[PDB]
Amino acid sequence: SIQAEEWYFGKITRRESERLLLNAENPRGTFLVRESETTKGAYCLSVSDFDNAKGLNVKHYKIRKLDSGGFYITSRTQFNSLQQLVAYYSKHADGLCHRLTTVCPT
Ligand SMILES: N#Cc1ccc2cccc(OP(=O)(O)O)c2n1
Repeated sequence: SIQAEEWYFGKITRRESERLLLNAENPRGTFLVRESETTKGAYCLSVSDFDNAKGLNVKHYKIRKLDSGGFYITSRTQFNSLQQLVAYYSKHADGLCHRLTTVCPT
């Protein structure tokens, strides 16, 4: 169960995920998974990034879950679980601003 996962912050807003992630000490790829504020049955993967242009900033990717069972940010790349998705994205940047590195501190 994802609710048991330490990177699962459940019902928090986008602003709040940005408040937690916009901390000077978070390295690129700090992340958390939360509920989508407006897309039901979707989660949101909030991820911190950093570059000399934008400085420290956050990106939000919608995680869809099919009734067919798979989870995904892009339908081309599916997984049997949220946990597997997270693990995959901890190893590949793909279309993300950065590979998942560290669970957003509280
Ligand atoms: N599409 C879209 C879309 C566009 C703007 C959004 C603003 C706040 C929260 C949202 O949902 P989320 O970040 O997924 O919690 C949004 N979703």
